[PDB]
Amino acid sequence: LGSMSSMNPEYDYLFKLLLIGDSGVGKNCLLLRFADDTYTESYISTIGVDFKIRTIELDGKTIKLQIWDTAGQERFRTITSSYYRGAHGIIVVYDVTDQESFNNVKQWLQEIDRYASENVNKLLVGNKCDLTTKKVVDYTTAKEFADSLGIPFLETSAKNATNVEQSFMTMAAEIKKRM
Amino acid sequence: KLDKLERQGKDLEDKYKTYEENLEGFEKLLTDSEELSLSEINEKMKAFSKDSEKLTQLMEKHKGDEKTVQSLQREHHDIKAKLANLQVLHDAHTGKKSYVNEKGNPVSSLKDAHLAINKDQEVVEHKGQFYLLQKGQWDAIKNDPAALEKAQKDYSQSKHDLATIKMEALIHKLSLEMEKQLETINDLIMSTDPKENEEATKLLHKHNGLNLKLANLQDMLAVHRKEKSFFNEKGEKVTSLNDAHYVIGKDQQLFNLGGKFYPIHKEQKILEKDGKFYLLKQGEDWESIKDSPEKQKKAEHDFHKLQYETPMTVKKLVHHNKGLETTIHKERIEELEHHHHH
Ligand SMILES: Nc1nc2c(ncn2[C@@H]2O[C@H](COP(=O)(O)OP(=O)(O)O)[C@@H](O)[C@H]2O)c(=O)[nH]1
Repeated sequence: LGSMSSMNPEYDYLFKLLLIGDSGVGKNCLLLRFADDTYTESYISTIGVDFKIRTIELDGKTIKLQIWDTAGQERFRTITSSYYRGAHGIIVVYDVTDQESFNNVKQWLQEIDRYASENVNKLLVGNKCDLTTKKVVDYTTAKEFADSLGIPFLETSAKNATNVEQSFMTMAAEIKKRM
Repeated sequence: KLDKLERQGKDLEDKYKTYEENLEGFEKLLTDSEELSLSEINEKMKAFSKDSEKLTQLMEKHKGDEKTVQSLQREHHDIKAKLANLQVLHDAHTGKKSYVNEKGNPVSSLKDAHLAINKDQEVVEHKGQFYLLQKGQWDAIKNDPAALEKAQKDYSQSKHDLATIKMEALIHKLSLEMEKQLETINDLIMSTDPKENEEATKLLHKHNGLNLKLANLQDMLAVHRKEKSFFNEKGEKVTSLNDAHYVIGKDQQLFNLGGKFYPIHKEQKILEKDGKFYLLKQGEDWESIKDSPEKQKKAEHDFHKLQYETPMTVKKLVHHNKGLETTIHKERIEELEHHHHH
């Protein structure tokens, strides 16, 4: 609550981010690696949304992030449109080992156009980049696609942490630019 | 953050207790829920109408792209159907329609309604035969077996549509409660007090608890619309959610591999070979894929992906996840508490 001897941390910005993309691509693992620095190989289905909090320092400012993971099965997705309310940035995730998840990126972009604010920021993430022998989605194809939309693109691994912090830092930098 | 781990204990505790409380209250919900008020009906109709307009605008923005436009039209048709169902309730609240039971006699509550009819319709019942027809037109059909059959079909269609409407009404009511929770959660997240931040997480648990009720209704709706079917523990078809362990598409099968059910298309099967598993079309086998590492890898990958689409009912899934999450947490705690001692 705050005394002179134990003060709660303040923040200069509070951004709401949503993770979307096919079930199984690693949205929850990205969330947990970034927010808690944990990882498990064991899959657990979602029955609804989740959020985590993490505060970062960027450009001399303190940014609190509330990061929401969306649900997977249609029966658990009734009020998806409500989670976009107040969202500053959407991170669209595919799985570099799964061509279908990449092809579906266009459907996820449609959901953003349908539900998000007009000024929302976007980032494309190709996850599971540690699975080198199982990769099927070509970097240059994905980079060209992101470039055609004017959005940033990173390949990540929630398992090894590759580019996980960078992804969120990049999204926060893009949002801050328009504040 | 060790303390985050230590806290997860009660956190998981609170989460699964909340989930189980909502699952147990489901049956009572069906009978005791509060009806939507007109204001609630209007709020949902406004929201769906705005969504409809947005989809229309996106279709224009994507003109020419048959595939994208078709996708947008599927969504738009879905929203149009929800709006028409809400319009029935609105009509009932304004007297343009009235609720009747199976004999065509008026009832007060949507709960007790079999059909909602307008002033130009009537219901005729005789010893378990049910007819819906234009008001005053019995003589036109009474000696015409084909026309009586049409009237019986019309009764059944209207009855089926109102059943859809009743489930959707409960969904909308719960949805509005959940949307209010999200505002309070945002207020709590704004706080720098970690105690308020923790309260937001507790409120999320109640939010997802209501989502479990939505999920059961969505499964009931899917089965009602003949998109999906319920199955018991042995994979035998059943009619009621109460007897179901699984729910899957009409185009799918419960495929038994190693004593576990995998939901795959009827035209697919799974092959086991020396510890590897391949999702294949019915006409393929080891002989047909042995010459193609590409086919093998894709089929293995496609089998691996099946875990992301469970066929379990909501209640069974929640129990399954509880076990898994608890086990992972206990493992982490055990390692933290003990490993350093050696
Ligand atoms: N090798 C590897 N596996 C991952 C990675 N991220 C996720 N996974 C695995 O892929 C599965 C699906 O991840 P999950 O976060 O639950 O997917 P979600 O449905 O998008 O939330 C999980 O069981 C993970 O164990 C990664 O970066 N590398």
